[PDB]
Amino acid sequence: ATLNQIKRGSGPPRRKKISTAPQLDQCPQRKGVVLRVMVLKPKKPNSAQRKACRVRLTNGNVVSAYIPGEGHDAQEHSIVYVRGGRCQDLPGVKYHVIRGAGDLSGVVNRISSRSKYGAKKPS
Amino acid sequence: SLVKLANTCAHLQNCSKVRVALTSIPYTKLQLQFAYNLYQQGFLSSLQKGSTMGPDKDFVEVTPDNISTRRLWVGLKYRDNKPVLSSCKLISKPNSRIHLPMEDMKKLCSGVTIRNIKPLQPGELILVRAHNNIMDINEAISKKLDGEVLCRVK
Amino acid sequence: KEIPRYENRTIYGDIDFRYHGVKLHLRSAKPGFGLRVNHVIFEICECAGIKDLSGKVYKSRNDMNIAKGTIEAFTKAQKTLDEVALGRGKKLVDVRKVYYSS
Amino acid sequence: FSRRRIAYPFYPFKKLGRQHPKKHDTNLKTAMRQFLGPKNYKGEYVMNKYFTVPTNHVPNYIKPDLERGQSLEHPVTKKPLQLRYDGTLGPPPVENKRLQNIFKDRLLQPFPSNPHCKTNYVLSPQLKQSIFEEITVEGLSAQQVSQKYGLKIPRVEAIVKLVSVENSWNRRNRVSSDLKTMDETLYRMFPVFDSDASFKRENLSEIPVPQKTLASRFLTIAESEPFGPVDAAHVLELEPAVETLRNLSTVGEHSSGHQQSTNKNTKVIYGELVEGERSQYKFTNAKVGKVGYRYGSGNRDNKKDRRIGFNKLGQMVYI
RNA sequence: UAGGUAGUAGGUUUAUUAAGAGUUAAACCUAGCCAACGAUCCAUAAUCGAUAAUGAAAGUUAGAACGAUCACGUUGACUCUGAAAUAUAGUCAAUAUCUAUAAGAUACAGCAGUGAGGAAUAUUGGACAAUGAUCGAAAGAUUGAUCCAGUUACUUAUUAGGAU
RNA sequence: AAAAAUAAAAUCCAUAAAUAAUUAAAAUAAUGAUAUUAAUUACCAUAUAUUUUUAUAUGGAUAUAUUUUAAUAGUCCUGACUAAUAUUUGUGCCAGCAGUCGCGGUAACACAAAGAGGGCGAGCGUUAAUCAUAAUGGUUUAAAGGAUCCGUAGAAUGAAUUAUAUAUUAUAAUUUAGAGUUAAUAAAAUUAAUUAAAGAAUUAUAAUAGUAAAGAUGAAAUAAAUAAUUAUAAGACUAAUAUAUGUGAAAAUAUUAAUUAAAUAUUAACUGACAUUGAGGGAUUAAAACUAGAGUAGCGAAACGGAUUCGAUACCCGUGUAGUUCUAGUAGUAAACUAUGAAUACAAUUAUUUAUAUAUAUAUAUAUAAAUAAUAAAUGAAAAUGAAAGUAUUCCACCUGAAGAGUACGUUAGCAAUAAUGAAACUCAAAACAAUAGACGG
RNA sequence: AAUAUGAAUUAAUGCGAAGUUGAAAUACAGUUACCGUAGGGGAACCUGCGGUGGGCUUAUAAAUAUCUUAAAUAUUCUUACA
Ligand SMILES: [K+]
Ligand SMILES: [K+]
Ligand SMILES: [K+]
Ligand SMILES: [K+]
Ligand SMILES: [K+]
Ligand SMILES: [K+]
Ligand SMILES: [K+]
Ligand SMILES: [K+]
Ligand SMILES: [K+]
Ligand SMILES: [K+]
Ligand SMILES: [K+]
Ligand SMILES: [K+]
Ligand SMILES: [K+]
Ligand SMILES: [Mg+2]
Ligand SMILES: [Mg+2]
Ligand SMILES: [Mg+2]
Ligand SMILES: [Mg+2]
Ligand SMILES: [Mg+2]
Ligand SMILES: [Mg+2]
Ligand SMILES: [Mg+2]
Ligand SMILES: [Mg+2]
Ligand SMILES: [Mg+2]
Ligand SMILES: [Mg+2]
Ligand SMILES: [Mg+2]
Ligand SMILES: [Mg+2]
Ligand SMILES: [Mg+2]
Ligand SMILES: [Mg+2]
Ligand SMILES: [Mg+2]
Ligand SMILES: [Mg+2]
Ligand SMILES: [Mg+2]
Ligand SMILES: [Mg+2]
Ligand SMILES: [Mg+2]
Ligand SMILES: [Mg+2]
Ligand SMILES: [Mg+2]
Ligand SMILES: [Mg+2]
Ligand SMILES: [Mg+2]
Ligand SMILES: [Mg+2]
Ligand SMILES: [Mg+2]
Ligand SMILES: [Mg+2]
Ligand SMILES: [Mg+2]
Ligand SMILES: [Mg+2]
Ligand SMILES: [Mg+2]
Ligand SMILES: [Mg+2]
Ligand SMILES: [Mg+2]
Ligand SMILES: [Mg+2]
Ligand SMILES: [Mg+2]
Ligand SMILES: [Mg+2]
Ligand SMILES: [Mg+2]
Ligand SMILES: [Mg+2]
Ligand SMILES: [Mg+2]
Ligand SMILES: [Mg+2]
Ligand SMILES: [Mg+2]
Ligand SMILES: [Mg+2]
Ligand SMILES: [Mg+2]
Ligand SMILES: [Mg+2]
Ligand SMILES: [Mg+2]
Ligand SMILES: [Mg+2]
Ligand SMILES: [Mg+2]
Ligand SMILES: [Mg+2]
Ligand SMILES: [Mg+2]
Ligand SMILES: [Mg+2]
Ligand SMILES: [Mg+2]
Ligand SMILES: [Mg+2]
Ligand SMILES: [Mg+2]
Ligand SMILES: [Mg+2]
Ligand SMILES: [Mg+2]
Ligand SMILES: [Mg+2]
Repeated sequence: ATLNQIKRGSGPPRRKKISTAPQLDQCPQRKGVVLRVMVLKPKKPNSAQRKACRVRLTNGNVVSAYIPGEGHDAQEHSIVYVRGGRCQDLPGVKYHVIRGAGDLSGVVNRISSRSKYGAKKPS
Repeated sequence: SLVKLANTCAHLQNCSKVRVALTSIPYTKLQLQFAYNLYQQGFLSSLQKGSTMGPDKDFVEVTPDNISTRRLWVGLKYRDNKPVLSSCKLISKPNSRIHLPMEDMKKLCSGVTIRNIKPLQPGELILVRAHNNIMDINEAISKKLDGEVLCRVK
Repeated sequence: KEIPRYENRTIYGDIDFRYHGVKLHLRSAKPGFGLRVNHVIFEICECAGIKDLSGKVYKSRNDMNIAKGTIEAFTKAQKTLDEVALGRGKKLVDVRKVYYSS
Repeated sequence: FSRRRIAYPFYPFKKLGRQHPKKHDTNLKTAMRQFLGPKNYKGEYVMNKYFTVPTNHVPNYIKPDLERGQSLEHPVTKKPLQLRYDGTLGPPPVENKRLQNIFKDRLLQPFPSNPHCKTNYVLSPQLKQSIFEEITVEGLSAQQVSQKYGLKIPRVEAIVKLVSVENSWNRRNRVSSDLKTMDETLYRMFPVFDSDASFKRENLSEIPVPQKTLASRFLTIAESEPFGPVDAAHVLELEPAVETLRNLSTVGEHSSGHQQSTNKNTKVIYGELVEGERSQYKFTNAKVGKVGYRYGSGNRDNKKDRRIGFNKLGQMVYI
């Protein structure tokens, strides 16, 4: 662009990461109530029965959150805390529920990476 | 005219690439001062007044009758299969003129990028215009003069 | 090939060289500055004996073309102070070196 | 490409063979026992050539590359001893030529991989007394003693300060036998300084390298124009380098030229002291616009660069 | 959001003010004024630094903390006093609560604290010893300003055992 | 060379805390909330010597010695990016992991663990955010040149000399190289608009003799002839030349003549920077389409038929309506393309035309421009570009991953079809260009 | 009148798995493709009109050739002759 076109607005586009958790409203996490627990099928080439859950956040936004870990006790009306982070193979599941918070317990018998699964230290 | 000076800077680069020993530039005060600075700095072998057809052998007074046919003829230098005058670029452009105080000229000669102007490099000539006179930046700093940074020759 | 080195540590001035799609901007550096450049350029400088150098690569960052571009730049884009002086018939003085001379 | 690499010795050693199941040994541990040699009943390693200190003013620094890992020698004859198939120590089959003509520089190099690190020379107890008696009694200047013995002025000033501490200690019988034993042992471990030896003399022309000058400025002048150190100094807007060296030699407390009086121009008032007062007020004239604690200054207490200092009593205090 | 403006743009005169001016009110004239270098309208937001964050730098971000400035003290308007207030005053009205049922009192964005909301932010602490502020001639009185402590890894720093 | 591991225990020596004594400073005339103050000292006090500090000796104080005495870190990670080689077990596209690429289907370095190992550390991880991490950019062919030109603003850019000033700007004077005006001389007959003409053929009709098939197709079938020689009528079109060469702003433009308008080169004189570019704006703008009034031969969406075909809402054939034509308008879109905005200065060659000029021993020869072709250099991802897509300068338009989308909504304009303007959400780690070697080709 | 919210009601589009009906595109893709526009059809698509090459520059013969000392001379020649 010419010098006058730059004076009129022309310039390099700016590089800044965009929000991937718009429903949280720029909060680390938001509380919610599980509307319905569901099992979804990964997009190819993956195969599994991925446990997810529909959740209504305290701000009125309804989202789909992935339940990490082996085994969960989440039901309808269970109070859950939702954080950012998408499930890559499940399209439309852009959030994660936090294990060990609210009514969702920590992964049973988890030994490694316990802090990521709400598991307390064994004595 | 800075446009004319830009034309001359590009012309000299073109002549160096083909390695012509002699070329002509427009006959004006600014061009003559520009060429004279290059001659004194060892970038040009010769500087002669002349006409459109070639350098004058004997003095020919310039008048309105022949002003349109006057040209300045400069000799280019080549050593060790390399051109002495490899690049010639303007700093102050027609659409963006740069005037610097003597303090900022000293920073430019010390390695500091001033107003996006890359600092003076080893063996490079930066010319400055002050009160319609062209001089080396080091000379302008010695005379405490503020002026327009015109071009850089290497 | 032999590459000119200023004080056997760095390059003579700055270099803006275009090798195919690779835009190389290399700047000379003070003693003790170290090599702060693309990793490909770093290795070449180590073998060549360049100790102080700064620079950035623009556009294409293809390793193969950076290495070849760097070698070409070190030979075709540099001019020694001695070569500049002889071509112009002038004396070029390193002010920093004279300041510490007898 | 990178992977974890156990630090096995670079030199050849006798690796472990078939091992009884309860030994639970390692190749690193056995390589160390071969370096150390047998341990006697007193807990010593007499066969290792580094167990005992040198007593001839020649440092005994490790030379693994030159001896190829053979660190064992006879404790009295100092003759090389190597491990054999029997498990005993005996003369090597072939003499090591790399250990008989060692360069002078290497002898003073403690670390094999760093040839830029060398030990310093220890000053003899006589040169120290001479320097002490010349600066204090004869009244010579530190610049003269520095230029005479080839010692940097700071070192000369330190010797005077330290010898004064040794006189008070010797005047009060505070230097015990153990301290004398230790001092002599350490003295016989380092190469003694020789003022006459030109190579041993310290360079006396060193000046701190400024930062503004560290850049590389170049000037294109006429082919026959003279340009010298003074001209360069004007270009760099610094005092000539020779002047800097001269000003750095007049800093020693016992050096010539030491002067400090241009600052005795600040009006000070000492408040009246009355009986019963526990402190005296001292007032120093200042100028409005310079004196005072500024308003809205950056608080750094909660930042990694929080300023920490030490008071007159040596207690850590936040600045 | 492409047309906007009608005291609107300018001129003259009086009133009002310590004081200029369509600043307000009154009268009479001229037809102007703004606008695609974005008017008018709508939305959003307290602003800034020799403050903080980041970067080689130009910059970008924040506006908690330190400091400067503005605005507000449940909402709106008006009046009094005064050099200065549409005052955390007074008056009237609105909303809510309260008890004494009065043309009543209160409004914690002062401190502490409680409920609510939220992923999330503390003691219903001590002292006027210090630095200030108010009253008093003084003696002194008052001060949730302030100074200290409590709670909380929220941040920083130090320490959290060396030889063999 | 498979270690865990100097790791542990053990040994030596310490300090913190405790205990005891002592005790500042914040504050003094006095007042201390903090406060069970900090710090110091290790029986307390004193004298002497004694950088510090040390040391001796003394007064009181206990039984020759003099209070006691320690040390349990977590958290993430080890396929690549990315530091982590010592292996092993379970699971088997399940369970699960995942920032990106991906991992898992029985030898899983990636899942869940053991061993060993790598980080950071009273924190570690994770989520939410901020800054940095490439414009020291691009638009023939990858996102991106506006259909074209004219021209307004430009707080855009732009000749020469001299003199001042308060200085890259202003002013004044002067100048002619850019840009123009008027002639003279030579050259050319194109491009617009309008008017007036010509030509071959086609279809229809009639006549004439002359017949029985003709026409069509891959083959077929649907709808006194065909052919031949005359005569009449109508509409549309424009063979060779011909290269769209050339001309025109582009769109466009090739049968003839005329009228009006514009267009070339050089020379002479004249003006004296009056220029370039150009937001907004304006004008023109293929084909199709639309509104009126004419025309309608041939061609020909559609429609109705005939074939082909497994089917044939097609390709082929028939009948053939709109349309194609003219007049007056609307509309402003095309692969409106050189997929390449305009202007200026400049750079190495050849060949071939064209134009002007010069010369002669008159038909060539010598010059200077333009065009085209092939190139050097340079540029470029390359293909290639080649006087630009090179070296530079000035101005305008435009682009910022794909898809969604040139869509939705709104607005403006139009008789209408539509044209212009022009998003976001969701989803994904794609998507695209040049070139290389293959494979394949009815 | 504006802003916000819900909203009967209603339009467009994305991704996900395989199927169904055809075979439109990439080779001459079996009717050259595509651009603008109009009409028609289950669907891709088909047809008309002009435009573009991002398809044919992929371009490669009607052939015909001549006289001066052939050598005792050219062909050899080594810094010589001149
Ligand atoms: K606006
Ligand atoms: K007080
Ligand atoms: K660890
Ligand atoms: K390109
Ligand atoms: K043409
Ligand atoms: K003029
Ligand atoms: K203009
Ligand atoms: K325009
Ligand atoms: K017709
Ligand atoms: K343009
Ligand atoms: K087709
Ligand atoms: K079409
Ligand atoms: K079509
Ligand atoms: Mg690694
Ligand atoms: Mg007003
Ligand atoms: Mg007035
Ligand atoms: Mg009025
Ligand atoms: Mg607000
Ligand atoms: Mg800011
Ligand atoms: Mg802000
Ligand atoms: Mg606050
Ligand atoms: Mg108020
Ligand atoms: Mg109020
Ligand atoms: Mg009030
Ligand atoms: Mg309140
Ligand atoms: Mg409160
Ligand atoms: Mg709550
Ligand atoms: Mg908090
Ligand atoms: Mg509490
Ligand atoms: Mg209180
Ligand atoms: Mg203690
Ligand atoms: Mg008090
Ligand atoms: Mg007290
Ligand atoms: Mg994991
Ligand atoms: Mg397995
Ligand atoms: Mg991993
Ligand atoms: Mg694992
Ligand atoms: Mg383990
Ligand atoms: Mg810490
Ligand atoms: Mg940048
Ligand atoms: Mg361009
Ligand atoms: Mg175009
Ligand atoms: Mg286009
Ligand atoms: Mg002219
Ligand atoms: Mg017939
Ligand atoms: Mg024709
Ligand atoms: Mg042409
Ligand atoms: Mg124009
Ligand atoms: Mg046409
Ligand atoms: Mg009609
Ligand atoms: Mg049909
Ligand atoms: Mg049919
Ligand atoms: Mg048909
Ligand atoms: Mg029209
Ligand atoms: Mg369209
Ligand atoms: Mg278009
Ligand atoms: Mg066309
Ligand atoms: Mg023009
Ligand atoms: Mg549209
Ligand atoms: Mg391709
Ligand atoms: Mg077909
Ligand atoms: Mg097909
Ligand atoms: Mg086809
Ligand atoms: Mg059809
Ligand atoms: Mg067609
Ligand atoms: Mg094709
Ligand atoms: Mg082709």
